[PDB]
Amino acid sequence: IEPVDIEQEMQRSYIDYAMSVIVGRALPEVRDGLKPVHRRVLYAMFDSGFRPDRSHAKSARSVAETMGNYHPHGDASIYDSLVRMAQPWSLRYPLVDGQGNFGSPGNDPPAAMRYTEARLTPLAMEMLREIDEETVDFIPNYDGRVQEPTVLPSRFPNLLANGSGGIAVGMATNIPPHNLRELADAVFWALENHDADEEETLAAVMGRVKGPDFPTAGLIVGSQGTADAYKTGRGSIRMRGVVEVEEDSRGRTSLVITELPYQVNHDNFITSIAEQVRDGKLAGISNIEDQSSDRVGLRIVIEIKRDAVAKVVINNLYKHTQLQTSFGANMLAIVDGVPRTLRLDQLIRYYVDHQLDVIVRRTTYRLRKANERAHILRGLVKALDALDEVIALIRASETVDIARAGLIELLDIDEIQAQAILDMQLRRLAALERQRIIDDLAKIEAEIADLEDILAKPERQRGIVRDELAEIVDRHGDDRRTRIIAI
Amino acid sequence: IEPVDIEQEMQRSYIDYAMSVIVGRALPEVRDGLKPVHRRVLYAMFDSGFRPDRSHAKSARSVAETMGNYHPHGDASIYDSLVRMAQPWSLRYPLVDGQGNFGSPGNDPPAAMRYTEARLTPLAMEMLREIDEETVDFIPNYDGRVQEPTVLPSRFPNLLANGSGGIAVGMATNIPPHNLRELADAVFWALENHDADEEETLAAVMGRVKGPDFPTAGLIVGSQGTADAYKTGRGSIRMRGVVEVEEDSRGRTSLVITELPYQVNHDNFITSIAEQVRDGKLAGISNIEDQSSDRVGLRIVIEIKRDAVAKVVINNLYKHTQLQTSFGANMLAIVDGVPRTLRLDQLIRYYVDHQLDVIVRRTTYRLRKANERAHILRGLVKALDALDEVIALIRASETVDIARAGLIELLDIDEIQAQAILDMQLRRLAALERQRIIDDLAKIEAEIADLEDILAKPERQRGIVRDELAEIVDRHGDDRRTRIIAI
Amino acid sequence: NALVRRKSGLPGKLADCRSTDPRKSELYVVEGDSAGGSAKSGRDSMFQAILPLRGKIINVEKARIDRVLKNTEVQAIITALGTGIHDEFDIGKLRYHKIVLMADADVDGQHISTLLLTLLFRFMRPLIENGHVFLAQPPLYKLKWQRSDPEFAYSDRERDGLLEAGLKAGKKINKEDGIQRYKGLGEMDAKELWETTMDPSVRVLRQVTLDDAAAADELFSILMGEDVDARRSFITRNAKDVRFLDV
Amino acid sequence: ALVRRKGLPGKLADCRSTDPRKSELYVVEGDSAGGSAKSGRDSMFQAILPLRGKIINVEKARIDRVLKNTEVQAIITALGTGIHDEFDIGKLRYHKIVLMADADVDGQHISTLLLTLLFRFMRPLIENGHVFLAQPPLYKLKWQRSDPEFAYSDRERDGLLEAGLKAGKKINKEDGIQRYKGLGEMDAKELWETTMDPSVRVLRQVTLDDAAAADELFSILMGEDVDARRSFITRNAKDVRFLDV
DNA sequence: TCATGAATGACTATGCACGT
DNA sequence: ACGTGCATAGTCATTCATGA
Ligand SMILES: COc1c(N2CCN[C@@H](C)C2)c(F)cc2c(=O)c(C(=O)O)cn(C3CC3)c12
Ligand SMILES: COc1c(N2CCN[C@@H](C)C2)c(F)cc2c(=O)c(C(=O)O)cn(C3CC3)c12
Ligand SMILES: [Mg+2]
Ligand SMILES: [Mg+2]
Ligand SMILES: [Mg+2]
Ligand SMILES: [Mg+2]
Repeated sequence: IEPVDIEQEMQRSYIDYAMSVIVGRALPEVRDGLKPVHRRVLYAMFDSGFRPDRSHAKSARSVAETMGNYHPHGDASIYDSLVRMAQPWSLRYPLVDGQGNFGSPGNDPPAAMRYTEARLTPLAMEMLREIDEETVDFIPNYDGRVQEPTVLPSRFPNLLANGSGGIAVGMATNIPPHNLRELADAVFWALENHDADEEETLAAVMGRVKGPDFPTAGLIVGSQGTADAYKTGRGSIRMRGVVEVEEDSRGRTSLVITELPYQVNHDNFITSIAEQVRDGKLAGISNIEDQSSDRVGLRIVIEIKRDAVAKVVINNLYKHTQLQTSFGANMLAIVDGVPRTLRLDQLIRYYVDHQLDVIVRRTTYRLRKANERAHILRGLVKALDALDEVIALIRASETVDIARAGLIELLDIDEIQAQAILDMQLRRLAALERQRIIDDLAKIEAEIADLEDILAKPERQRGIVRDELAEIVDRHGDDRRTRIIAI
Repeated sequence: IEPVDIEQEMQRSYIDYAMSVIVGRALPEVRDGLKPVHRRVLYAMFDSGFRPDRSHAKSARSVAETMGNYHPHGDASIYDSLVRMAQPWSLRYPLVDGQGNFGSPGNDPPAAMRYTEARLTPLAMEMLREIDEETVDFIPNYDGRVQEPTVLPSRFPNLLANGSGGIAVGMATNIPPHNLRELADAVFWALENHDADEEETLAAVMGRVKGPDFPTAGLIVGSQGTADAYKTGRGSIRMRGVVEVEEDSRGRTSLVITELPYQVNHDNFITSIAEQVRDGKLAGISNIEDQSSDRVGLRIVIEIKRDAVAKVVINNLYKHTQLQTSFGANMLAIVDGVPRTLRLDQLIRYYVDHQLDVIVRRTTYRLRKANERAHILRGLVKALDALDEVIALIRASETVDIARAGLIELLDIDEIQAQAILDMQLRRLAALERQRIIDDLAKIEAEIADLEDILAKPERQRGIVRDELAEIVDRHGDDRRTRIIAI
Repeated sequence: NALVRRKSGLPGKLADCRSTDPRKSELYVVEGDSAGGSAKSGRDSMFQAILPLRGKIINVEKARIDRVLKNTEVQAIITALGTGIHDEFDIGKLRYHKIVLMADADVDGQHISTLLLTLLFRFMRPLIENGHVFLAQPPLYKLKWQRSDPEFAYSDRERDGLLEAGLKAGKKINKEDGIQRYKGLGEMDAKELWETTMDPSVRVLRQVTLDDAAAADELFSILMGEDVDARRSFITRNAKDVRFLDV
Repeated sequence: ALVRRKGLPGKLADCRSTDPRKSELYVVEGDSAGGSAKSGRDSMFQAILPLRGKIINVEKARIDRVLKNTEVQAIITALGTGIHDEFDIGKLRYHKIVLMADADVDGQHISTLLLTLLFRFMRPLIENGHVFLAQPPLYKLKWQRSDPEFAYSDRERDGLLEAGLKAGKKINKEDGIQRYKGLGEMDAKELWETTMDPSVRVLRQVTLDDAAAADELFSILMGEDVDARRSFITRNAKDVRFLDV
């Protein structure tokens, strides 16, 4: 039996846990803004074909596929993570298209795994765009049976768009969501002004990213906290819901709350008001009625007493309830396997860097593949030019190997090309098909020239990111929800 | 608002429930002895490739696949059914190869879905043997997206081998498990004596199927209950565990129980004795100690007092505990969509009928496919004899449609055959490759004649069932576990 | 007559309505937590209350009364309806003049219906006699036209009809997404439940009628009673002709 | 000698031997693993106490709240000893307390939480060497013809693989080397032959050298002061690999 | 003290028929 | 009254950091 000192054991074990949680659980990768469970769920669904071009698959199948191949953990919490990515009040840009009961902004829990179906959303398809073209590093999974992606292509700035919240060890993150169109402008500027220093870039990006854009709409009051978050990586952003005073016919004024700040539970909010009126600490309130429905959305009516001023009661609500509540921004993300607090210019730049990497890698892959097919096509054209001879040779061969070896000698060909000639069907010996082979060679050589040009010119590479991203924003971009007002 | 009478509603609704439960939930199909959940789990795993020729897949994947395609119910109870099919103390011949904690004969529950892995067993592979050769009717699943089997080929008498227990509406089933080798003899006799009437057949089969063979070993006392079950479809079979008296150095005696009757919970058994001794019901017992382990199996030690007779205490245990307990046999199974209580000869005969059906259908499928291959091969041979003309024709054709249409006219060939010529690779134009087409045609035509011969001879059909089954029994058959003794 | 609704002495599972008038109030008795959750969201909280029932309801025909009253789900129903049971039944205290039973269209939903109807007929019969008991008919299909509004069907026939009509009208459906098939209330979201089972202008309700009380008493006892033989012979006798009850 | 249950935790699968000197308590992570352990154990000398979920941090949590924790009560009750000043090693019901957790990080974390409980409430158990750590297997080599071998590290896996191939043995490339991702994946037999069979199990005895140094380390890592913990990790995680070099 | 969100599932109650 | 097996998931307690 081996002896071990408690200090050695404690230090090693706790550090090992802290580091894995930090790097591989709680905190987002800066490039795609994803935690491991997110990335693995999305890739599982992707690989399984659970895409928008097909009907929703049972969500159990997505969980089981994630669990069985990539994520060595429990089915319950994985389903929780999948569900959350499908809720429009949780994600500013949902990555999962859920079908069924996925819960509500209140205390209504999601339906169990058995009852729900799910597939990837079109934007999530942009997270995974061309992942099969060697655009990102893959590593073996938890048992080496299969490969999984270290990061997704993420063809839109997902970290900033959907934000992230995570409790790790020794640190935690809290990045708010943002409006995709605003982020795009920031990226477009970063691409155009690729040489600009950090000071200029921070100024430019802050001008275009006006502030967080929460899926729950609501209000942002003030600008200091937003500025702090972008300049420091830390900042307190004041949020508010929307209140509309209505005057009855009997002279009964009531407050109608139609929006709440980000991550405020509707039922807990109503309960909080009720309990503070039970306990009389919100006098002036006469009656609380939840007139919410699936058709009018959030609608909490707060009738106030006649000897009460509406503005006084609203301020009392701001003070003593989450009708006004602050978002504690802490822009923490994993950069190259290291946790880092980032300025807004750093977040954009690191994302742009990732996009350029993706495009260069994609281009390299396409260029390699283009060369291979061109290589084979060159073989075919040689066969067509001497078609009479090709056939006669193959005929006299005792095996296919004698036939091949001859083709090498006849047309001065590789083993790969000769094999391709051998695999050729009689179908392609028709006139238009022979011509199609010719034109195909011409096409690829043209594509190869394009591809080579891209790799040699950073200008085009940046242009590709811009144009492709722009296309995505035009199709999937939406209006701002959170309104920004001054003090 | 439409009015509906309570009597109409009650009758219609309850009958609908009773009938589907009877035919489509609780009771086994006579041909494969499977309930819908069993059949759908096994086919899901089969179709998923979770076979013994590959490593165990996570059991969550089997559950999710069953849920998503075939069994529109909860993951929990589906996992329970899968787990049961993997327990050696539940099934006489397990259909699922489980990896991990699948529970115990006691109150130790199986591990959760996340922890366990599973695949099909070799015998389960015989349940599904050649299911892809139109050997069984398929129907659309619960949403018509995919097909599922109505019944499995079941190339061994699974109903009798593994038995079945089920609570339906208005009725219930309780078929005990049996020894595969004994069942095989019964089938072999049924095949040889295919004209024997029910009276003779029952006598023969009862002579070969000596009685149920439980996975938990133990004892069967008497022969009447067994005889009743086989002649009536109802019978009470007295079971016993095995007790071995041990003496001590002091000279104290102790009873060692190493086996219990079928479906007796080990922990409940121990608790029952404990609760009866301390209560003052089974005097003569001094001490109860469970010396069981994974290495010695069941081992319950019952130390008895000095003024106590071993057999007296053993008889008292037989009387007041499940050390002796009866199996209430009720041979209920679904026959052609109808619940029926069956004699043993009926169970064998209905199974043999199913096997003959499978073999004839398989033969039919192979015969059809053989003809198709022969049909195309004949087309190719025609092309080779006029190969110079065929190639010249395709070359001189502006399109492939012109080439095809020409081939039909040139060689007097079908469009399917002509399409095959077009799809032919230049590889197949080599000398030896031309020869293989010829020989393959000769090869297939021999196979077609064999297949036609099988269909024309019921003798061969029966012989195939015999030979194929014999091979299975030689490979997967085992010794009898439950010992049969007289009064 | 008016009664207080719970807002921050009634079942915890009950999502009560706001209207204090039983004449205008409705109680949706729903199968399953999921469906009950969706109903709670898609309902009109003004006039519609939701009481989700979990699992198969206890058979009051077989179980003794003391055991039935100890059952949490039965207690929830009795408490929510406000009326007593048996001799202590007082229709004046009925908290909802519409008691809609909503179960899955599948076979197990039918079973839960018979168990609820057995509870109602044995403990609170006047609710049936006075037409306060209804059955919601859930949708079976949702046709998702490419350009047009989606249509719901409550039978295979209606599906075929709406499919034929739409196609004839020049509308088109995808062969992938296409026609969604509901296998239970739990698969539906809030909107879908509203637009097929809870919207009073579109919902398909059936009012439970009681003609022959003595005949009903006998049928209930045969189907739901302790006598297995009687039930077995009844099913084998009448299942053959279940299709032809309304021909 | 002390009575075994046949006034203790319901989750406890006690041993049969009434001698604490001969008895062992396996504190196991998870119901599944605990279930398999209960079956694969030697019921004569080995008892099983499955713990469910992350153990409460006694360094952070208030004392009264810790005593309300069901899992902590189970440990304190099963060990028989009191806590703090009311600690009496004479009532120790098992002279071997084996902590058995998954080889993964969450198992490591649960270890630190248990060791924190033990060091703060029942320190003499550590000082007198009654606390041990079971090292679970990571790999199971499934040779085609030969008996299966277990490995407790990537290195040992490579070694046993190399040795076997050199010896003429062969493995399937499908089934091949089974990798354990937790105790919950193992059956009774596997647990016995790797963590509970006393002739093959790999236990580590927790020793306590500098009590004052340990006291500080526990407070830094497990205490409420985040900053101290944050700076400690950033300071020492860089060199965690080289602690035993 | 509470919310956040990924991490570490056993227990609870009915139907249904039948035999001790 | 209990076992059987296929059907009809929410609740319960911790780690961890941060701000009310
Ligand atoms: C909520 O209802 C259930 C209950 N209970 C919980 C306590 N109240 C009783 C009425 C129902 C249960 F104790 C087990 C299950 C299950 O085991 C289960 C399963 O999927 O296996 C499903 N359900 C619910 C109704 C479908 C169950
Ligand atoms: C048994 O431990 C758990 C508990 N509880 C149950 C009551 N005692 C506490 C100690 C743990 C829980 F309240 C939720 C979960 C879960 O939600 C859960 C999951 O997978 O989502 C897993 N586990 C167990 C330890 C892994 C949970
Ligand atoms: Mg959980
Ligand atoms: Mg269950
Ligand atoms: Mg249902
Ligand atoms: Mg683990």
